[PDB]
Amino acid sequence: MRNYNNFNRVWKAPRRPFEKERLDREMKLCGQYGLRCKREIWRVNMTLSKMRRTARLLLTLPENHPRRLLEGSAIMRRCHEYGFLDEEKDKLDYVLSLTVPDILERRLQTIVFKAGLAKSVHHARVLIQQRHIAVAKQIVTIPSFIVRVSSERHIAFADASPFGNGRPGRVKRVRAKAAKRH
Amino acid sequence: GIVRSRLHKRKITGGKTKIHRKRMKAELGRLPANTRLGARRVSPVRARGGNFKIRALRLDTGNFAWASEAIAHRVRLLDVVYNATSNELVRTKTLVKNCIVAVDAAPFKRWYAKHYGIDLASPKLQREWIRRRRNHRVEKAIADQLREGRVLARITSRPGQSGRADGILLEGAELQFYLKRLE
Amino acid sequence: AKKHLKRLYAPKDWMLSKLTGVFAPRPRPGPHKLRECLPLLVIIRNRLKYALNAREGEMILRQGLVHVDNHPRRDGKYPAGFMDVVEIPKTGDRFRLMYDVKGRFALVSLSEAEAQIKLMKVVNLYTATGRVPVAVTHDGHRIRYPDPHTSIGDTIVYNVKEKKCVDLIKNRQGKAVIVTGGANRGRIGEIVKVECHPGAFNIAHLKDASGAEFATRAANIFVIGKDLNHLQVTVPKQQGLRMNVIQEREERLIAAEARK
RNA sequence: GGGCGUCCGUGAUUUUUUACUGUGACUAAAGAAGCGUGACUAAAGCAGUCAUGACUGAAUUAGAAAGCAUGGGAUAACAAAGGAGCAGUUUUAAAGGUCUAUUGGAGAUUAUGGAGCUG
RNA sequence: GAUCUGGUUGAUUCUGCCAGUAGUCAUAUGCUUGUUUCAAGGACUUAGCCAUGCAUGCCUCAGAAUCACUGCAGCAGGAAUCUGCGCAUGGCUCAUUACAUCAGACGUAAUCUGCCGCAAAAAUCUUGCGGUCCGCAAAAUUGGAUAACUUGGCGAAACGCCAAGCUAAUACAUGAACCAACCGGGUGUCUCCAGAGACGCCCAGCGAAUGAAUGACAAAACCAAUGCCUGCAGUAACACCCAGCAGUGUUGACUCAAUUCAUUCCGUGCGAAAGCCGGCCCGGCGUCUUUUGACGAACAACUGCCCUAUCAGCUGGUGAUGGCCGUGUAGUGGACUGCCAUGGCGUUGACGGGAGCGGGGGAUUAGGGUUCGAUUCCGGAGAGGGAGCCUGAGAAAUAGCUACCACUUCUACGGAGGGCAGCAGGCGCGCAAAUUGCCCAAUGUCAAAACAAAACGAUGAGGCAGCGAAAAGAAAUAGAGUUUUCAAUGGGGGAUAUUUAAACCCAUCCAAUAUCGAGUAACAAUUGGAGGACAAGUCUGGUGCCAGCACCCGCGGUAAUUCCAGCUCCAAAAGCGUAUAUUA
Ligand SMILES: NC[C@@H]1O[C@H](O[C@H]2[C@@H](O)[C@H](O[C@@H]3[C@@H](O)[C@H](N)C[C@H](N)[C@H]3O[C@H]3O[C@H](CO)[C@@H](O)[C@H](O)[C@H]3N)O[C@@H]2CO)[C@H](N)[C@@H](O)[C@@H]1O
Ligand SMILES: [Mg+2]
Ligand SMILES: [Mg+2]
Ligand SMILES: [Mg+2]
Ligand SMILES: [Mg+2]
Ligand SMILES: [Mg+2]
Ligand SMILES: [Mg+2]
Ligand SMILES: [Mg+2]
Ligand SMILES: [Mg+2]
Ligand SMILES: [Mg+2]
Repeated sequence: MRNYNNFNRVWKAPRRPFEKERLDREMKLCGQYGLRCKREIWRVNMTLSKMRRTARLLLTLPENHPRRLLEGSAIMRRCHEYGFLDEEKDKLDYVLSLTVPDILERRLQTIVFKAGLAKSVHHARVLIQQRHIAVAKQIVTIPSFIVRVSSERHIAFADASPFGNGRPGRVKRVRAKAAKRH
Repeated sequence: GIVRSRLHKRKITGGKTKIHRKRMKAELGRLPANTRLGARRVSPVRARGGNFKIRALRLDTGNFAWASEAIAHRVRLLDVVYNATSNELVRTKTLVKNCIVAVDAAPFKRWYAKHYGIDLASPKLQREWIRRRRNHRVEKAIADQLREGRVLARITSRPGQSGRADGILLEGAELQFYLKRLE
Repeated sequence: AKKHLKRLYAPKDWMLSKLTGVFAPRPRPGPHKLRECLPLLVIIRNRLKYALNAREGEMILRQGLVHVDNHPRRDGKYPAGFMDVVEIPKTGDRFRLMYDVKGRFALVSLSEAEAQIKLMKVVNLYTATGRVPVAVTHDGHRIRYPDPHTSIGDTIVYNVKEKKCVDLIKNRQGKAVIVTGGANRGRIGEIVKVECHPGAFNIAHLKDASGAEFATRAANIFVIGKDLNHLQVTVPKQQGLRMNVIQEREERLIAAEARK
């Protein structure tokens, strides 16, 4: 009862659950990025909505204000750090132009497809969740892992994975047992 | 028990206060002492902090002060003469603060012969009496009842609180106030 | 009679995490206020890591190994607060409780000569029985025969070994203070102007070394020297200078990138 | 040894507030906003990070009205007035008359005088 | 994202509601559910009733051990009981409650305040020996009683009891001369001078009572007493002992702090515990008094607060507003007795009635707002209702007492007990809420108390686990290629182990010489829909205004885009319907 650990909600369901324009865009986003459900889109809506709302508050504030120099250089920093904005985009008006496919390109499911470690985007989500990709010699099993810019150089196969330098996986190993009893 | 709160008092609007707690010990009062004349009997009362508050019942004596002379003498209370609250408290001879009593007047005369040397001769060596007595003079209404035998006096202590019947002698306009109300 | 603190109702400067237990060690009455102290269990366990829990922490204190102002304190709930000197003879370290410029308690390391004196502010003056005029201090001391120029707002230098008030610092215009309460707590400044307003709170206007002007109540200021150069006691590493929140945020990112 | 001007406390002299507004002073955490930080991500948390110990971090901000200080005087407000219901300043010497400081101290008497009183 | 859409007509513009829609850390229910993380959880109805167990006790080197208890060869462990603190906190609950509580802000100069911090401390004709009141002495070698225990027991019992015999103290009581001060008042003989000294006696401590005094201030002439000069130069004050040993408290303000003297405190105050250890004289403690900081308590009230007029007057004999003496209090005070006055509150909503703890805060929100707050933190209140107390520094205490009322358990009928709105549970009540679980390892509290050593303080506070689709995070149910193969790794089984107080979980792992395993991957996704709003069938079978559907519009009358079904699609998905509140 006396537990003060915090928790909040990360996604929000849309108003108007049957919009034929919206339902067609989100089925493209579930196909082009290999997503499980519409809720994984909807947290990328709320992630980007909160960036689009704070950056629109800071432009109400003048320049050489304390809450715009601090904390406006923080939101441009995390866009440059996670690959949301390339380094030319530094004016804070580019956060207001970010889209949901700009955030979905930074998921570990997408880079493992774009770096070339997997044939399809549904090949990438299997290999993450089946413990094959290490970001910095750290096995990451989360597909919604947002990859930073500095982490792109070091994505490879895991050192414990059978595809890397680890022991052979199940279908070879249970076949290597069946050839052993004979 | 007896409480000292405003929970039972009506509001200034005349409204009744609806009570939503029990009585506290921190708001108590206790039964009065009703200190009278008589041989000394006291009962202590355990107050807050563990302090003791001495109820006076039946007091007969106290230290009474003669303020022009800045002295006091332990004298014996004789009668209770006038009380401003009620005349019924005079009849039962209750001792409260500010009640008017008569006291013994013998230590005051004896002190007034030992100091200033005036009776109402023996130390011929020390006439520091002459060093006093010149500037100082004594009110006539004091010196009348001082040699009459009993002096009217005023209680300056709270006996139910302290267990003492200390006082002061009536002088000045204050004596002339109470002499008119009696006679 | 309260005997417990909840760890949420504990002061924030102690920096006890909310998820580790319901309770915090309620400091006993003593020298310093409950809101304005750091009890010795938090110093031995949470500030210094000499103890991993409260059970190792009373193995240190009950054994007589921590000295607050030259005297061993066997209470884990003893209130140690501002200007106290905490010695430990075995580990050979001695500290002073000061406020840093962010308002929190800071343990300033000391020498042997700087650890004998402490600086104490008079809170009341009265005459005791006899005709002995004693001086009441924020640390609860009652110095019996202080310097006759002692007023209430002043500072007495004390030397806790030989219990002799070696010095006095008056509270005037030309002095430097440290602020021990309010938003400005931990900041050091010269005194500019003291606005009296009798019947209410005295306001004291203060100017920093950089020139930053700021005000407090004059019951919050604690005079520690004749000027900002000639401070009678050593202060934490910022020395009462509050940097900008933007500039101090830039410097940590620069230091973290330059470290790798 | 005079002038100048401050500081502190005390007396004598004829009186202007309120709303508003700008700055301050005081105002518990948890919660909200958010600064750092790859707890594998995140919801979190305040931690940790790096090659016989090192730099340590836990920045900051909004939080109702009323209370405190101070300056700005537009707009408004409270109050009073109702205009016959009304509010001569200095130089100079003269008359009468009123209840503290020095003379070594302290006590008790004692005229002169300062400044004020009115014709 | 400061957004709307169906329904009144033959059509059309409106008004206006109903209906859709998206939230709720908001509850309940239905159908489903493989992994992990984080969590709320008998508040709502009945502050209803409770079987059983448990929830508050404390011993060090340092108060009292002759267990007829234990080892050891008197030293150590010590059951038990006196003693000292604690049980007023914590925990639960939200019934009461509108000049109350509560919030921000002040006040206590109107007051109490154990533990804790720094301090203070010169009162007291006591002992020993000899003589009958005195003498000589000095590390003061003080006195009586109770527990435990023994004996005899009473009683059906009772967290019930009696009598006798023993014996402790840091329990209770008594009591310290001289070493050992300064300072002051009142006062009788004796050397001096024309008032001064010596000696003698009574009294002179901290606290308390009453009275008095301090607690500041903001030019000469003459007589008496007196000061230095050899008439007045110059000057702290004071007849020697001390030629500066307070002429000076604090506040915004005090009748206060403190000091001087007058009187006297009769137990309702004051030991150097007549105390305990330790080191090889000194050092740790432990205690009276006094005093103040601290942690608090209690009171006072500046501004603020849901609906109600089908509630317009409220109060005042028996206190209502004020005043005077008192009383009572810890203190202020109509709090209260006596007496006098005639007030006080109200259409700026009194008074009465209904809703119910107050904030911090939550939900939603462009802005203005509209709502919820039994619930973790703060405060207030209560312990079955209602009183009244004792003890203590603090209680009007309830795992304290006394009584009544309502229920209630044991009895051998004589009697004796109960109080879960503590934690588990139980029965009821309801739409509605878990284990009669493990542990002090952590967080703390208490306290005679560091840990260790024969030698583990108590804790249903609080953790931990079991139940647990309240609500939240992260996430499987496949990938890759030429009918046909190749790789994967979880769910799950398990460990040299790891976690943990102990397990669990998660994490790590299928050889490190040497570790099980997918194919219909049968290890199988569901819940609501397909006329419109509102995404998705002019498909097939059945029924024939029937059965049913439909939030609303409407479907169904033998060719049903709407029912009952099969197929196929749509939507969200380990979830998804429905109902009632509530915001947009
Ligand atoms: N109304 C409260 C106050 O009561 C005082 O007077 C009250 C007393 O005289 C008296 O009260 C007595 C009380 O003395 C006595 N010690 C106890 C008794 N229970 C009370 O009685 C009162 O209370 C009970 C229960 O409510 C009633 O049954 C009874 O009729 C009533 N008179 O009755 C009066 C109340 O009706 C004063 N009148 C006044 O201060 C104020 O009215
Ligand atoms: Mg593996
Ligand atoms: Mg006892
Ligand atoms: Mg409300
Ligand atoms: Mg009175
Ligand atoms: Mg509470
Ligand atoms: Mg009843
Ligand atoms: Mg229960
Ligand atoms: Mg058909
Ligand atoms: Mg169908």
